[PDB]
Amino acid sequence: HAIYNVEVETGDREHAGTDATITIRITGAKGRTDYLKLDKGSFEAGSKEQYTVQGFDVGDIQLIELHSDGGGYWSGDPDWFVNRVIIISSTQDRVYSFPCFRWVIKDMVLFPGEATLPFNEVPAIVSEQRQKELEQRKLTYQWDYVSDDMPGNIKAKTHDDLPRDVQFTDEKSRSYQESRKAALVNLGIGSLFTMFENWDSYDDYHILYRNWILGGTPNMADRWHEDRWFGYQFLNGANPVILTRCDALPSNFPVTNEHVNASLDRGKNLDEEIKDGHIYIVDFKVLVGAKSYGGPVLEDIGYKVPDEADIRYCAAPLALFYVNKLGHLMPIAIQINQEPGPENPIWTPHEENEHDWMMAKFWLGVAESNFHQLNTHLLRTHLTTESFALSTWRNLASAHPIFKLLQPHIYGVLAIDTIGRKEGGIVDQSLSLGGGGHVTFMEKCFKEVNLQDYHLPNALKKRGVDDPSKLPGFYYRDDGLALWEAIETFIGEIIAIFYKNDDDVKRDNEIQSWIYDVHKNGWRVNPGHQDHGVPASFESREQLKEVLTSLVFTFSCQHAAVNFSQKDHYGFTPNAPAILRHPPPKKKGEATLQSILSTLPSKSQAAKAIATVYILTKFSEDERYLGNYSATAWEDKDALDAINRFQDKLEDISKKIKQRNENLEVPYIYLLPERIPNGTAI
Ligand SMILES: [Ca+2]
Ligand SMILES: [Ca+2]
Ligand SMILES: [Ca+2]
Ligand SMILES: [Cl-]
Ligand SMILES: [Fe+2]
Repeated sequence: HAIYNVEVETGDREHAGTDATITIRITGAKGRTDYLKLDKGSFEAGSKEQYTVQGFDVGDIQLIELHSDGGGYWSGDPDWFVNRVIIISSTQDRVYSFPCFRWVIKDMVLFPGEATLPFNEVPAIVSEQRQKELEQRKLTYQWDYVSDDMPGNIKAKTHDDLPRDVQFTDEKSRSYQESRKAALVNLGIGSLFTMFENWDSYDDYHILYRNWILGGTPNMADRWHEDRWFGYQFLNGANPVILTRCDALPSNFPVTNEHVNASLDRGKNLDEEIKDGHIYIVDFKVLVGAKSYGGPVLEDIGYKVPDEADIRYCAAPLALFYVNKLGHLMPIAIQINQEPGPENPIWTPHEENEHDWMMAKFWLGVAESNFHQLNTHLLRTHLTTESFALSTWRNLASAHPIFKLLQPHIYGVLAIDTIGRKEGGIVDQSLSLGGGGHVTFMEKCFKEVNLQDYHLPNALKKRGVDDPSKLPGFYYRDDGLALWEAIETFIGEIIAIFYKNDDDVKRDNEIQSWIYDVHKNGWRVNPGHQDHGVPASFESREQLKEVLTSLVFTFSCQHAAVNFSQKDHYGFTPNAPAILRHPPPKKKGEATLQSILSTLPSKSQAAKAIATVYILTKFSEDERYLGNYSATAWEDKDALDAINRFQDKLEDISKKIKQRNENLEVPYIYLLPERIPNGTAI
């Protein structure tokens, strides 16, 4: 016989413990034990428990199987989250270490030692069990679709229908459900306080963030009305993804030197500034044809010739910006809709009537808000990356090194996206496109999505926004690029530990199925779709790196930059309205403060926008931030060294951002590693 010393580490998360009866079967080269009882004492969350069981001597241990009887009549929560099992056999001179970091329901198979690719040499019984795991994953983790024009999501009726490995922790559930209760309370309290106010100035909106715990006053509250800070936010606000270098005006945007000359300040006219690379543009054309709430449909001309019903408007503006001699991005011209003419003219900061320029900025702001929330945030982080999270569960075995790499980063997205698909939520009460056009709009955007868009260096280059001498003070870019490189370096080092060359990439059928599943069933090239840029297979380590870097960066950094920026951005509503209530003007000279206030969001619309931001930006008490791999399943020493390097590099990037920030009038904090969750979980 053999003596086996067995130590089980239980996860610290809530409900991690069990009082199920637990047994363990040990398999090795010589045979296998029966199920042996792990009998005395409790399995509490965070516990490290020791057992000595005796049984057939299996020789060199090859795998183990844990069994839970699923508890008895009184068991509150028999599911048991196991971190690791360590075993010493009295007959083998070594320590077997079995990473888990997954929920044990009834049966769990675990292998000792380092991650392997499916073709690495292992006992046949290990290979058979790997295949059984993958077969089982394909039944639990299934595709489903909002429509032919949306990226694949997880099939699940409600959150509690998700497999436990992909549900929120009980901590995240509490964080989330508690934040909805507080939103409702803060709304009701605020509604009482402001019940009989007549809103008659921009400054009345400050009341609305005042009884909310937001992390501080939105940092644009004192400056939103200055052109300089309006422009700044196209670089450093919630939507830093659409501005591009203008190398020629669009044909439908006929801004002349005479429109903007009073704004230029380096001694050159528009044509020269265009050639000098100091002219930048955003074009919201994708918003043409959008159906806003109450029924208006956006046209190239705006809206046709139409009591207080809830009717909302949006725009498809172009706007032109100029980097002035002090390095500030200045807004210099806005055309509210696509089709130039006397009814859709060009507004500049030199309007005879100052209210007309303000109103033009609000229309540009409403376009941006609906674009940002639906395309930039929801679709391009949450919904699109969700397909890859799902594929990872379907196709990558738990012993696979790239399963182990992705685990900290895919966590959360399935949970929150399933919740969201249930939670007339908001959307609906706080966005002009709420009520159903928001789905059509994301479909519209999805048809253009390409995987190459998720490549940060390439996208910035392509936009022409990557030269700090022509476009200064772009901290999303600077911090983004430093994080991208750190992530890429680390991912490259992981790959090299397990893939020794490109044939290893080609021979790995799991990584091949992983990418193929997204290509075929995830980002489906359907009728009317552009190619989505997802490869059908992998041919090289470098290609494998690029895709994993895109993906990890997007889960963590990109989602953080466009999500957690929302308090500063939307907290003071006039800085970024997401609903407007009247149609654009058809001539100059009509705007007054009063007409402007009746166009801007109402008090409850603005309050419901703040409530949404409060929910979508609440970090949970158990959040893990970028590089914090304390709940990961790695055993390989070289992999742990790579992790060490990555963490020291993030720490260096962190200090550097802090030192940059202390010389900034408005520090840029959303891409600090300690503020970037590993994943998209809210
Ligand atoms: Ca439990
Ligand atoms: Ca004990
Ligand atoms: Ca370490
Ligand atoms: Cl490993
Ligand atoms: Fe989010």
